[PDB]
Amino acid sequence: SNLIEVFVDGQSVMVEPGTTVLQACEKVGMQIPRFCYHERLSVAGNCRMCLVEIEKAPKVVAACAMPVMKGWNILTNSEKSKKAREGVMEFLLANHPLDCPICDQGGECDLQDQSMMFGSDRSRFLEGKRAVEDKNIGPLVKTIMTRCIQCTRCIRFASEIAGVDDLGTTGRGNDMQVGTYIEKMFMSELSGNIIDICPVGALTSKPYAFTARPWETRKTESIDVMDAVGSNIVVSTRTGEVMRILPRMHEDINEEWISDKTRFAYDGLKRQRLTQPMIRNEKGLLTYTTWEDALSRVAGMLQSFQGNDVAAIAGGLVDAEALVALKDLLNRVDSDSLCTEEVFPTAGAGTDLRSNYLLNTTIAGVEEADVILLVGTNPRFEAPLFNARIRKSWLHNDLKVALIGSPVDLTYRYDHLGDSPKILQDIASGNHPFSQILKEAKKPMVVLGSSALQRSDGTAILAAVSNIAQNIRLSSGVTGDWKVMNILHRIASQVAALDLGYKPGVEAIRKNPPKVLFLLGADGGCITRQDLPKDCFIIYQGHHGDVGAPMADVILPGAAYTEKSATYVNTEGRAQQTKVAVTPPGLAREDWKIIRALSEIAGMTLPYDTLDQVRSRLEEVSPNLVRYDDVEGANYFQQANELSKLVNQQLLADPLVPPQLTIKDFYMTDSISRASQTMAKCVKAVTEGI
Amino acid sequence: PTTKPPTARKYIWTNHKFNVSGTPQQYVPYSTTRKKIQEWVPPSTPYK
Amino acid sequence: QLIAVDEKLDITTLTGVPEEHIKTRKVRIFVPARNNMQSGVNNTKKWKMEFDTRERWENPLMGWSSTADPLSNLVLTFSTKEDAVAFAEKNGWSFDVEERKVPKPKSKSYGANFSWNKRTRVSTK
Amino acid sequence: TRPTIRPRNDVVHKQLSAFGQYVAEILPKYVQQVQVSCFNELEIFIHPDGVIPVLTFLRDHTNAQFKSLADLTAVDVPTRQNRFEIVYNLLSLRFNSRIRVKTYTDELTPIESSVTVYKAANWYEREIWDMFGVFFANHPDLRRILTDYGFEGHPFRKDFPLSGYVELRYDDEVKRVVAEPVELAQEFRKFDLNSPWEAFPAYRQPPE
Amino acid sequence: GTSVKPIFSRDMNEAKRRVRELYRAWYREVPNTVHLFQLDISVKQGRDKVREMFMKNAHVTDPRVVDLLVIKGKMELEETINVWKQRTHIMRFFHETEAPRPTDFLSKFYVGHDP
Amino acid sequence: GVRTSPTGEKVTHTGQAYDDGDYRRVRFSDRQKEVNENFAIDLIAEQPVSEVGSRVISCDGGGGALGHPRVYINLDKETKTGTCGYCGLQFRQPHH
Amino acid sequence: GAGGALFVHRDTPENNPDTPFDFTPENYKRIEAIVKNYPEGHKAAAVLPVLDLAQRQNGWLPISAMNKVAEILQVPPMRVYEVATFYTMYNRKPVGKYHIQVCTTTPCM
Amino acid sequence: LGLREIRIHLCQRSPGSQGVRDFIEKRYVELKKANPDLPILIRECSDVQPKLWARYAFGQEKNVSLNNFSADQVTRTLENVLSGKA
Ligand code: SF4
Ligand code: SF4
Ligand code: FES
Ligand code: FES
Ligand SMILES: [Mg+2]
Ligand SMILES: [Zn+2]
Repeated sequence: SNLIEVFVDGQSVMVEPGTTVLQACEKVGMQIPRFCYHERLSVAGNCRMCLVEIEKAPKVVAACAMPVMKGWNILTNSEKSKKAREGVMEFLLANHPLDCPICDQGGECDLQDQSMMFGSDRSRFLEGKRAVEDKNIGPLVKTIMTRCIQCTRCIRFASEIAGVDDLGTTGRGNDMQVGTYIEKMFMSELSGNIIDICPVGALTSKPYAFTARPWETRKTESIDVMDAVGSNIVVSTRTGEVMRILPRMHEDINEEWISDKTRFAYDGLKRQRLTQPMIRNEKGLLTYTTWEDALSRVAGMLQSFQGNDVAAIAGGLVDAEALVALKDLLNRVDSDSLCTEEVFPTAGAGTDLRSNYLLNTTIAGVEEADVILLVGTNPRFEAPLFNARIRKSWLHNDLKVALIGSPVDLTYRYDHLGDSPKILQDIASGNHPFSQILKEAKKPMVVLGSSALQRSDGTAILAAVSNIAQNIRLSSGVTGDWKVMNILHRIASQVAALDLGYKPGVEAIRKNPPKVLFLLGADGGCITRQDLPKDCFIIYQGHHGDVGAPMADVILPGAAYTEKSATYVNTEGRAQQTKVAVTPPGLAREDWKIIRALSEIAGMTLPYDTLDQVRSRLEEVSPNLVRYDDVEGANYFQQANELSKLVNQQLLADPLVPPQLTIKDFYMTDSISRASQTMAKCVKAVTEGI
Repeated sequence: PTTKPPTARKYIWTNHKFNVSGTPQQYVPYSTTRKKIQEWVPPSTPYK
Repeated sequence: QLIAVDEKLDITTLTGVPEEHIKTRKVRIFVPARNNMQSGVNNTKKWKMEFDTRERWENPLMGWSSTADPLSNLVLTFSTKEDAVAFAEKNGWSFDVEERKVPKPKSKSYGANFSWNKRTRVSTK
Repeated sequence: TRPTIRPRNDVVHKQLSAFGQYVAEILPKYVQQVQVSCFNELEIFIHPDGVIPVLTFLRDHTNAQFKSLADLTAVDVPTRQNRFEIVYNLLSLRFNSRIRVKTYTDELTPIESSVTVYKAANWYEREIWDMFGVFFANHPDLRRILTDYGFEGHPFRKDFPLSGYVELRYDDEVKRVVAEPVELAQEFRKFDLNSPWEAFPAYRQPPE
Repeated sequence: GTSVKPIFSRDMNEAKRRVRELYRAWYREVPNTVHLFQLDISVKQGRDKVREMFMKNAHVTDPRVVDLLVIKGKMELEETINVWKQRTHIMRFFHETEAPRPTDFLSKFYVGHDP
Repeated sequence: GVRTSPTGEKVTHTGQAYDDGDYRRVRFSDRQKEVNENFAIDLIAEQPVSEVGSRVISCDGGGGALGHPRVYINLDKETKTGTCGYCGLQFRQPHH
Repeated sequence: GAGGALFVHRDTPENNPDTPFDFTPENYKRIEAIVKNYPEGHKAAAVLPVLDLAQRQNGWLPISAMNKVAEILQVPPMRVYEVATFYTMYNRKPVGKYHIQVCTTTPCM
Repeated sequence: LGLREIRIHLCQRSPGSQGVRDFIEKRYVELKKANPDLPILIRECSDVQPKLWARYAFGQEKNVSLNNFSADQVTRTLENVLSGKA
């Protein structure tokens, strides 16, 4: 067709027009050495390490920028290419400091590896070296500027991916330097990624400094639970301890980036940890005890009370296995008061249709839209990688963005329609010009954040947004698989809980105050002892001492997300499973194992004994929870719209306000991050200039 | 050493010790690192 | 001379592995992710089989890292996922397979950095 | 290219190539492949059924005369359907040459014992059986040679763990040496050394 | 089909015959083993252990695997008869210094994290 | 910079001392606890800062090939001093 | 030899973001005239002249002048910092009333 | 003793779920109108088989195959479980 034939080392290949020499060499499986080229950043061409010889051409070309020409014959291993690489490595190493034993990049250095592979083995440089002063760009990214090779990757990432123009180059020639020119903190929810993309030890992790070397680390591929995006990560450990968190490439979800909370809150896993079962002594103080005693006390209280009296609240970091185990245990005592801390409207379709509470378009889809409307949510802090995808579409696909809410800074320009929820109705009726804008859009997308749903008028807000979606659908028809309707979540455990039949919100607890309460990692402070009768038996299960721990009668130490193989469902409805990096500390155990042992002690033994059996039970309840990369779903928007049209709950004259108003709020949100000293440093840095 | 004395440093031992094995001055190995996981401290006040 | 055996291959009783490390183990068959600290892709070419992580504790003397898991270090390299699956099946290990993830082809264009009316134009260089 | 690079020998390369062609022409029933390595070593890849004929020819032929078996061993490659690669190294004193013969097998398929052709193989085949679990048919006395009495499994196999499954200690209650499941005070620390950048372009594999 | 080459037996009947022969030989050897090694077990215990080791592999349906199992059992018998083995090797079958590891869910949950 | 814990045990340069309820202290009863008395952090804190009349200085730890790899230290910041990342020596330009 | 001038900025009581700088009304008329030459949507192209204009009114370029140019042209301040540190005719420190520049290149030497 | 929840698992594009799909296309809406407090969960399922699940008091469950059922058969089965029968 439009393919052209080119040759890499005399071997034919077909490439699309405009393909660079580097990509053509990659088609046959050859990797051209690089320092400044990154396939997710704009092409720079500055390093000059990618220079290659084209047959019958006297001048070497830059493979990362030059488009292949039909009939060209690249020669990646000719004498000219090798001498070019040797000369460029020589110029790169001329002023580089002899820092490898003290550099954190030591065994992970692209400069070191490409020096070993493509450069010479000697120096003929006999002059003094240049040295530059260090920059301070905050508490997360350590800066040692002498090591900089002037690739400019940090500048391109900050400008294009992060949306900030704080980094740059001052001066010129040999003295040219990368920095901010003023005392400025490069603070953003995606900042830590400049450590990954920097090929040298110029930009390093400050929390990670000096602790480990790459060859000793063990790599566990896992998933993040700090939000509802479900970013793929690698947990690096050494001798039973978590060293750091790295991104793992997933094209569909997080690409090769992760947010700063995903990257830097792991140290909170080492603080305020519940390690042994605890009970209240005669004086009403929490004291350590054995597993048997605590389980017997809980089982006694469970046997006495049945049905409505027994209740459970699930927190933000709970997995599907524990959720289904708790659901079965409370069902055996005829209880249906199984709730979450995050409210989703139960009116109409509610949880009956999955399509109703999921981001139907998906993260990948944003790249195929041209108009997006965001209602009552801050995409940047509730889902930083989702906001990164939105900015990528805004930059490369000219995506038009409009927002209804407080004018938060999203790092890209959008249309602020206001903050009054009544505007939604105005859009639904058709009196707003944005109604015409959505009417003519080929791939319109409407996104409603779950945070907006938390307020009392949320059922009304969802009805109005569904009305907007219905108007778009009836005017333009259905193009096929587009799924205009979307719900943006912020809690990792919410989608699986809804998939399991859990009732969203804590309303049923207030309606029917229970005598036995199961706090399963619930630290939101929603239900206190003022909302419960006296002599209420509160059981807390989790890994951190937070809001939910010091108000309990029995404390059961559970495992964090890094210490179990557990299932999480993201905003898209995709199901992923974590892997054990380290075992739980002290006497802590796996959460579903705690629930199963407690069921056995109380006489109503649960049918499952292993993890495969509990995942079979999970499949029995909701079969989509065992498909570990599938995101395909059926659209039931018409039924949900019909069911939503029934009630007509009134809106409020209250401006929509996101909980994460500013950057400081982004850091400490859950119990793991609240226990992190790095997040405390970040909060202190964004509140105090210094 | 009388005609070629060693270089003087202030951290070099001024008093040589012999093999002190099998003696209350013997070396006993131990871990030199600090505690890794800190446990939650329950509050000292009653909850009701 | 050929005898036409009809059954699935099974060598567990000959390997000498204790039954605990045959039935309660889960292997992972996967192509390892590229280390995000580097751009080389040479460590993402072959399939790997590795066992589930077991308990590690602290040695009372010296505080070293102690284990009781004999398979905590074993990593196997395979050309294709089918070979890894066949090995795990004939050795009697429960396995989880993950499809290979490749980076998608991206359309690069240097001239886009200087767009006349597009958003792609670079503010710096 | 002079001082630090190993010099070549094209005469020996030609002689070994011609002799490999000779061997392949004489025994087409078994010879599957013939190779001459860059440092002048000749290898002949055969079918297992031809272990005894080939070696016998290579020992008795007037133009061969490889009367000495220098070594015999196995290599474990788990990705191959036939796991084990059997390697015979032969030396000819009359012609001052060396040859390598390679064949393959799996866990359940015996190889013909070559004690009749070479007396030296006895302990080599016992060692291969002990370390890899490859049975040799018609062996005069096949049993473990290197491992402990009653030791289960084969240590040289890739799947077998480096420290094994059991350890030994003296127990005073039973007044004897006992075998127990291995526990390690310090776990062996696995290092990941492989560089993410390719070292040798000449060996690059097609991108599949 | 499946194109396999045998070791000794062509079907499960010959393999079972060889298994029975090896079982007879072990059964005859047990009293001599108890006498020579000065073991504190009874002959009944030794024959029970022989039966238990044979029944560990009762599920095998491949004649080649059975042939290899008989070869290994014959290797062990030859080893025992010639006294290559010591009393520690014979007693390793009984695991006399190994504390019983529980199999029910609750005890496993109490002791640690391993299933 | 030695100092004892409330239990009478010497605290090492690392800062590790067994806690009051830690049984492991029993390993020192009838024996001693090995503690090195020359704290490096204190000894390097006594060295005088070297004043040099150039923006960029070089350090190799002394002794030429017997020291550390040679590194170059920038001395443009006047609010602090340039510190060697190998030896810990400090350098500054003549200020005020 | 070496440049001598530093390419970082440290605040001083005489050069900080709160140092008073503002264009004269005549300079604002000149800024409007300068801006008009370039195509609409490409207003930044005026960074080079307008910055120079600031230096022609003040004598040098305090950090507040760079901030004012960045705010007037709606360009990120780091871009103006890049322009100011790249070009050698921009004075990021005060100079004398008369700036003597003697050529010492080879034909002139 | 009483109904607590219903679960319907239907394959997205298998022929044997086709009739069940029609049910959800037409007859699910009014069935939810009649039962505002009964949780009915519609979930996707593996190439295996379509199914319906009924939960009772104290966690008692049993399932009914809906393979090749037409929409009328589906709603008949649903009204049979919804009533005091079977
Ligand atoms: S960045 Fe690489 S080459 Fe430079 S000092 Fe660090 S390890 Fe060495
Ligand atoms: S700090 Fe790192 S990413 Fe930024 S320009 Fe220097 S080498 Fe490139
Ligand atoms: S990778 Fe092409 S010039 Fe840097
Ligand atoms: S003006 Fe002096 S060299 Fe040109
Ligand atoms: Mg870096
Ligand atoms: Zn030094």
